[PDB]
Amino acid sequence: DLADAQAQVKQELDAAKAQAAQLIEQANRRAAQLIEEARTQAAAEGERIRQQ
Amino acid sequence: AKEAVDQEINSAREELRQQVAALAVTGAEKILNQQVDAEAHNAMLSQLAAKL
Repeated sequence: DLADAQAQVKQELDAAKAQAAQLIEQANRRAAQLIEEARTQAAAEGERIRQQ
Repeated sequence: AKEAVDQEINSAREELRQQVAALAVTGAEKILNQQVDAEAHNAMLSQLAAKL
């Protein structure tokens, strides 16, 4: 009876693992627009090159 | 950025013409003022009467 109850714990562990996945998804998805903004500024740098 | 550059180029290109024309008309004003031809007065009024 105890072993049967024990399998259920594994499902919870799997759920936690799946939850981490969202952490990583958000974290590295952030990096995309981080790059976007930074070299958007780099486009602004080409811009004031053009202004010079 | 490039379009802004072009617009500035065009702005200067047109602007210069304005002061050029102002100088030209000031010269024309001077020339007409030195012109003292009432003969031209008679000629031009006769010309208009003909156009009339």
